[PDB]
Amino acid sequence: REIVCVQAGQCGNQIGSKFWEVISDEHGVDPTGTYQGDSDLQLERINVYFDEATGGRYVPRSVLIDLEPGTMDSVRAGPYGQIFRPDNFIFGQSGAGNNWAKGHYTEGAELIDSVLDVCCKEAESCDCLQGFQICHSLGGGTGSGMGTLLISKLREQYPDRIMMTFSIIPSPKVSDTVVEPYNTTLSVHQLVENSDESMCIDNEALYDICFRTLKLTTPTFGDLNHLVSAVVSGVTCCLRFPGQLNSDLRKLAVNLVPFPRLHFFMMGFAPLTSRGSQQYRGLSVPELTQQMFDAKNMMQAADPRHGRYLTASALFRGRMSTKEVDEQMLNVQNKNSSYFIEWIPNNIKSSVCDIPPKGLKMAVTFIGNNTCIQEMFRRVGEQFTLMFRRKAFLHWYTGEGMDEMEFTEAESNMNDLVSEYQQYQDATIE
Amino acid sequence: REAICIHIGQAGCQVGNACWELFCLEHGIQPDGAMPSDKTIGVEDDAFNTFFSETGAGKHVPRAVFLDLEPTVVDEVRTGTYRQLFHPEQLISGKEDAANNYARGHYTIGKEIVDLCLDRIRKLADNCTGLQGFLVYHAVGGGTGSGLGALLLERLSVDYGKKSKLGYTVYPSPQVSTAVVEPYNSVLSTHSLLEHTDVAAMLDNEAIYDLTRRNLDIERPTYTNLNRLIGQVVSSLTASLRFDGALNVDLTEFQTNLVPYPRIHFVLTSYAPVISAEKAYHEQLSVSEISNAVFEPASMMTKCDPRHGKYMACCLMYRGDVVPKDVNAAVATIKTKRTIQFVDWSPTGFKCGINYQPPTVVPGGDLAKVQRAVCMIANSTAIAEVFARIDHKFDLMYSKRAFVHWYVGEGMEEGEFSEAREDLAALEKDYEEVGAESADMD
Amino acid sequence: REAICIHIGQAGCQVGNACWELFCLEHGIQPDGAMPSDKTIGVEDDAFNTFFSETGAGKHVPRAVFLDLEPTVVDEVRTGTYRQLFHPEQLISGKEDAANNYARGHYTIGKEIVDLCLDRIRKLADNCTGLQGFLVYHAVGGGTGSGLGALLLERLSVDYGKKSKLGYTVYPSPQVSTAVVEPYNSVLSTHSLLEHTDVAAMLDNEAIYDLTRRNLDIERPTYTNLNRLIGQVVSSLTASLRFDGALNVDLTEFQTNLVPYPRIHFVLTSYAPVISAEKAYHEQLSVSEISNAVFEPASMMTKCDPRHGKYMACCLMYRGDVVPKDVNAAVATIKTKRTIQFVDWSPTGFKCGINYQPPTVVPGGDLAKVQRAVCMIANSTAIAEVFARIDHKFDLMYSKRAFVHWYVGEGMEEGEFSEAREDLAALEKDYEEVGAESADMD
Amino acid sequence: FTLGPLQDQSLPPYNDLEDPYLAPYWARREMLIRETAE
Amino acid sequence: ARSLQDPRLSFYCEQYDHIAHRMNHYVLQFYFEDRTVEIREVTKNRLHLKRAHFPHLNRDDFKVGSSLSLLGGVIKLTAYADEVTRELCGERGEVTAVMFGEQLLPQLGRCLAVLTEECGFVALEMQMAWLPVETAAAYGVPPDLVEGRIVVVKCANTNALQRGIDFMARMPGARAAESVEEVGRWEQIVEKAKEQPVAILGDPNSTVVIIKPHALQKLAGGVIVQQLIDAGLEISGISLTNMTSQQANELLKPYKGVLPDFPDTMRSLMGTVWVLQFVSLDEGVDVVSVAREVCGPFDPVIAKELRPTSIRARFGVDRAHNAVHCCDLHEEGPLYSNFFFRP
Amino acid sequence: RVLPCFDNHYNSGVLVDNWFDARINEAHGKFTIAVDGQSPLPSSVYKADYSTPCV
Ligand SMILES: Nc1nc2c(ncn2[C@@H]2O[C@H](COP(=O)(O)OP(=O)(O)OP(=O)(O)O)[C@@H](O)[C@H]2O)c(=O)[nH]1
Ligand SMILES: Nc1nc2c(ncn2[C@@H]2O[C@H](COP(=O)(O)OP(=O)(O)OP(=O)(O)O)[C@@H](O)[C@H]2O)c(=O)[nH]1
Ligand SMILES: Nc1nc2c(ncn2[C@@H]2O[C@H](COP(=O)(O)OP(=O)(O)O)[C@@H](O)[C@H]2O)c(=O)[nH]1
Ligand SMILES: [Mg+2]
Ligand SMILES: [Mg+2]
Repeated sequence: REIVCVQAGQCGNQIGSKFWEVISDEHGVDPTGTYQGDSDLQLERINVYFDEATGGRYVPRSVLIDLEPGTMDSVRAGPYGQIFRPDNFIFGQSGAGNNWAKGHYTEGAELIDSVLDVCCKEAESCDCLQGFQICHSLGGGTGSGMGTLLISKLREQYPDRIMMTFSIIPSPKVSDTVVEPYNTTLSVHQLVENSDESMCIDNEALYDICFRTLKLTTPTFGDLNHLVSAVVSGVTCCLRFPGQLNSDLRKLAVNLVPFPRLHFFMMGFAPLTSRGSQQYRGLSVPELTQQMFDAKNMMQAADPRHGRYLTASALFRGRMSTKEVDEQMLNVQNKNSSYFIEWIPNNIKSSVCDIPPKGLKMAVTFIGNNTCIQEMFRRVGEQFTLMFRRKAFLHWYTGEGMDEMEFTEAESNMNDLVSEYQQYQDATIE
Repeated sequence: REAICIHIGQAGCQVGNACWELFCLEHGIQPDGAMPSDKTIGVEDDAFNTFFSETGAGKHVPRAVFLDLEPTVVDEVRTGTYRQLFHPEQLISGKEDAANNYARGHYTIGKEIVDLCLDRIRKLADNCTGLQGFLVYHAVGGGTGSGLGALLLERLSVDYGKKSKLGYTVYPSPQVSTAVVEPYNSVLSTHSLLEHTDVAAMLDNEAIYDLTRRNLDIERPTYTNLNRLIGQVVSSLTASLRFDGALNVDLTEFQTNLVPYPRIHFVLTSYAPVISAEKAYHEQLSVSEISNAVFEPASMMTKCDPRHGKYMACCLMYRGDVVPKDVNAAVATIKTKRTIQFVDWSPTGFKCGINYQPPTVVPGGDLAKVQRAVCMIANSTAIAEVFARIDHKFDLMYSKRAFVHWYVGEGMEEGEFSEAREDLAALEKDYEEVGAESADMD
Repeated sequence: REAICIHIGQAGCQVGNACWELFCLEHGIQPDGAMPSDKTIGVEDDAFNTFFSETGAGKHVPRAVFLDLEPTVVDEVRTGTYRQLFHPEQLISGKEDAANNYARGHYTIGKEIVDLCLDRIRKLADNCTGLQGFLVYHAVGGGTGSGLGALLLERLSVDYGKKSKLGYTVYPSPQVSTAVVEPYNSVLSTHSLLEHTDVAAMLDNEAIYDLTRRNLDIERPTYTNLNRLIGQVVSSLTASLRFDGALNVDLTEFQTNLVPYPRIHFVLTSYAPVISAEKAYHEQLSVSEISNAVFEPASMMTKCDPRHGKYMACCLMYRGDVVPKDVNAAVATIKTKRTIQFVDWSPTGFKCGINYQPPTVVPGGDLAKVQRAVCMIANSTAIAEVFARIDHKFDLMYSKRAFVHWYVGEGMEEGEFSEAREDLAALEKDYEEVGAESADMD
Repeated sequence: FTLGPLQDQSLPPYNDLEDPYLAPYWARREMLIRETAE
Repeated sequence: ARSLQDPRLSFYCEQYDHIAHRMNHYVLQFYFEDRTVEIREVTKNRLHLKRAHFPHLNRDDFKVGSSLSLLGGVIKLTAYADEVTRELCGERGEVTAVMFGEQLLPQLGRCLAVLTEECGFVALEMQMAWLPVETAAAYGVPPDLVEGRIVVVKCANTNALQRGIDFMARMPGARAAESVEEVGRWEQIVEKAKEQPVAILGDPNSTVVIIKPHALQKLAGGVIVQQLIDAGLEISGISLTNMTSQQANELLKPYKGVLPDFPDTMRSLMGTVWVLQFVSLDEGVDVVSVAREVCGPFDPVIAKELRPTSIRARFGVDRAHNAVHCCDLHEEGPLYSNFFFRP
Repeated sequence: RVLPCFDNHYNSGVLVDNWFDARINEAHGKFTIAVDGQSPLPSSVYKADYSTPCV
């Protein structure tokens, strides 16, 4: 059951470097590629993320795509950069210019065929292929346009597998780019049709995690990308280690998605605590469960108390009792019953894995399907309607070749997604 | 003489590990399949034969199959300590799970794996001379256990016909829960299971957690404890075929005595001397005390209260140092009690069994060592309450087609939901009608 | 079993430093929070549990919060010797002081900080299984101690309800004084303490200075000596919860035995063998001598003369090598004395407790080592004289509105002064009425 | 949104009379007695 | 007083449960300033015995590898639980081992006397071993002592090795360990002998004598052994075992209804005791009669008045404490030997 | 959920704003999820429980 990862654009390549560092550390792979681990439990599932090259070496199943090689030279210069296969770096000669239309129509169609050849070469080598995993930002230029182009092509070529995405979306307060609403709206329109499961992260939530929970004095993008790499590496843990109650990406989708359009989820990771405080509190299932539902540890700006949970999933790593998990999930459902959708008799799925992440006795990652995600899309749609009524910067997109009808279609589709979430929020048994 | 065990999915394989550990330790077979050099001498014996066969060089191999669609649990048994005991052909594993979808197991994925399972069962049945039934262990909450268990029981029922099939089934607990789609899988499994099973024993993890908290002193139990208790129950029921006793009980006698009508085959199970080592030496454990123990609902391994219904038949198996006169005195005292009631059409409500072999003690176990034990399986109308809550949960979820698109996309007609729900409605009405008093006809 | 300590303001935090130093030295916890390496044997005892909790790595952490509006004293705790003992979340500090205004603490600044404090106390109370009361240390002479102490006691009294609240309070001395506005703050504080406390202990700095000059041989005492004496008293009262003994006394027993009517809950405190090493070797210290000592006015830590009133109840705690027959002989001798008088409605005037743990000696301390000690808390009508003198100073200042403009500027109505003065007048009249003989009233 | 104190985190005992998902069962029995009479 | 910071000694201990057939591990604490004991469970940190006073204990009794009697049960001290007890109880617990040869059994009583009451060695392990030649060579017995019975003693005193060398020089014939590995091998020898001892079984002309603990506390065991040997008996068998109350009851059941102080006599056999078995090489000597004549009347005052030279007139203090227990019939020899020496 | 909006001119050592956290962070160093190091991974439940039973 092998996963193929795709990292696109600056954010994707930067998050990918830390993800592959975390994965290489847990399996004891040196930056030269040599296995140096100390237990057979590490070797027996190495195939899941690494292919074996001759005389000991392992190579990571990842495709790197970008329109300007600056980021690729930075990742090749990094401490683990050597592990990546040289033929897997694909780059052009001019930037996306923060424009969705360039990334989707002009340089996208020029490079996309070489990316499809690399993705097919990587997919057909697996004995059994599991879903793809993609990291990119929706606010950028090549990430949104070329990522969604490639997602559409892979969904045409492999419609029976799973499609999973991790995506960065613009903060309502911390904008980095003026034309963010257009790129975000077009990308969300593409994702809601093509994707099977989509996770959303706000940089503001990672800053609030660092300042309030970790009390870091001077955080850097390396810390934010480490938190993201930790949560990304945690969801797949039951695929690649033994446990008392195994779980899988398809089983997560079956328990989390009630209706096919409702596939947007919130993320959280529980054992976060400052270096000064850690000597004062031991790990236990109640402490992890209490932090896991605290909105302070949830990675989007929308708050759960303004919505309702349709479904949720918790994956536990470590040697621990199943009774405490079952009774904790029952207690949280019974005391806060108003925040759970009443026409589903049990909203939480649990899973237990024997091997915790290195240096922690136990850990849990949380995936949540909550209607409060509608608030982010509404904010993006308001800013889009303010900009679109006046054709504020539209000549760039029209000069690349886009018809105005795509903007009205993408706006209508996002408005219908917000309406469908709002209808399920206010649904009743009657 | 012989019995074949079929283990399906995760719960069935993990319960199988505890069962085969116990059967090895009780007979004395080492984990590598042999016996000590001094255990061969003595009187000529074969009691292991019900569960093991010898090649002639003295290795033992067991009459079981382990079935799973994901490799992890079977790879764990293959790499564990009992590697040399099982034949590698016996451990069958697919590539990918049924993802909590009954439809994926039954229509799409189990159809490829089912023919290997039937070929292995055929290879076992050809090496027997007194096969007396199939024992099946599975959970109805998951996708592959429900779908492949139903498909395989249908094929076995066509090929072997009249041979008996007794099931140990883990049903969804009434408030502890593990997955969202449990009602759909349990209803669709139960529809197929109604036609193709002779007796079905129901277990709930919430009851075994309650029993481990009250009687044993364990604050944080895990599945190995529950699986060891289930293994003890299976050892108690199958002891009647393997050891001497005053009143033996063949596997056909359970089916003959417990099932009054062909659809009324779901039975409750309980076990008496669940006690810790520190408590066991301050108290006597006489026949009447454990007989009184088996009837309190705090002793049961299924979450139902029998005071809200009527018993139709009870089968009591005693193993160890017991004398028939004490069993008769105990049963007469139970019959005197006012909180125990039998349906008026079943005046002679009891079947007894008495075996001389006391229960075995497992090195890492939590039960004390005791000279006698009693185990009961009984048929009661209270079980109708278990189906009603699953049916209500199905109705709540199905009113909005909450997840149906997965099942219809993976190959199932929408009509199958309505058929299964109507069959379970008829089963509820059967349990309502059978419990109606025959008195006051004039 | 458990008790939570709340320290407010400067006197309360500084007395807390001495208290936690003593409790650490009595149990054997090192300032870093771990038992000594040459004394860790693998197993230990639960006596620390009243004041400490373990994480699991064996570090100890205490059940206390330190609350102040000025940072300096808490920053001294954060930078001092016990930095590693306290959890950093427990040390709460504001930006600016209450400037000797009860109004500023209650209305303007404490309203912002109080909710974080309540969240911390809630987080402590959730990690307990037998909480049996709150201990509060504060002074009523200062602004933040009065205002924030009142606001916090009101909120605790609404949220926790029946749980007991025991206060140790430093009141303004009869001629030693530190600030001009002390009478106003003490009257308005006392109004809040009347409704929301179960027992209130009274302290005067002039009495502890007199006791340290006369009994100990210290010519120039300072606050560290007084704080060590207060710590000894608290250790004596809480010893009944922590160590084995002949006659234990739970914190609920104090309120039932010491409080006759719901308003009559202000108690005097005294301690017997405060003695230096040079005097200690010239004298034996039998039970009867220290029992006679606690009733002499030279032993009290509050400046009042009990010869001007009548006792209602006494609670005598003996710790160390004492035998019950000697306690009975001593108490029988006290009852004979003519200068000790009890109200005629209280015939059984005494409560006794006997604990085996002798009082601890602190390395830099000035007390000698002794085999036994007794501590007394008693309810007496003489305390009415303490309130009357504060009320007289209030009347002198309020006749000319000497400083009222500060209080009205910070948010308070002038009417609140008259209400508090009338409440203290009613408390004085209650102590006059309760002490009237029934023989004269018939 | 509160998880409550630690001492109240345990398993509640099952009482099928107060189970919300079995009320139609009891209503059905209460109707069934008169149905049998008629 | 009853303070919690008072000085103490801590050990890990073992005690076999004859009811559950299970071994239990505890932690024992002894406050030597006032003679009180507390016991706690290692497994679940549970209190077993509250702090209580025992007047028959002393500081010299608590040594590593020793055994004590507590409320009729035997408890074994094999550990050090903290560093303070390692500092306090060290320097007086060094272990040495002494072996004895065939030619010096007829003077074994004086050997034990010089070992205990003059060289200062207090010791609780003493057994007789017969080994084949290959096993004896492997374990490392002296070559000149092969082909004969050997008595190994596990002693304990300050500066054990040098004092053992001095004991070697003082009296000839004995051998002592010169290194730690020799000590370890000889401990293995005594344990293996404990697994299967050597004695004559089924001989009607035999006698077994037990020496009471209060006699041993006065350092009189060697003199008693020598006096028994002098009367015309040959030693065959030696042991040092701790017997519980149930064993004492099973050994003394026929006396139920004869002795006027039976429960007090039962209590006198708790602790460390020596076991002696005597046979005669001449068929004209009845061992029971001579043993009983030497032992004397069981009442110490009557013994002092009538038989002033007897053992009980020499070392008895009361009827319950008469310093010896010996067989009184002509058939009890095989039964006592089977009880005390059959594995 | 709000972000800090205060500019701290001074260094750790002056008791203003976040001196405690600054001291701890400069004491330890980089940020990792792992707390302890060089500890072997525990075995699975099946391997730990179902071992070779005593004869
Ligand atoms: N008593 C007991 N229950 C178990 C055990 N393993 C799983 N279960 C329960 O059975 C249900 C899960 O069924 P699974 O066996 O995991 O389902 P499956 O057969 O693997 O089906 P797929 O997930 O599609 O592969 C849950 O209610 C678990 O609590 C076990 O070892 N003992
Ligand atoms: N015994 C004793 N008395 C003290 C101590 N510190 C202050 N006092 C007395 O308490 C009164 C002053 O109260 P403070 O604690 O300073 O008032 P505060 O709580 O700081 O209130 P603010 O001034 O508004 O911050 C005076 O009578 C002081 O003599 C101390 O450490 N020990
Ligand atoms: N969390 C995170 N965000 C990043 C990182 N690098 C860039 N971003 C954000 O992503 C957006 C810029 O998108 P970019 O990757 O440059 O788009 P591209 O030009 O199409 O590759 C801005 O909001 C940046 O703040 C990173 O390493 N981590
Ligand atoms: Mg499965
Ligand atoms: Mg102040």
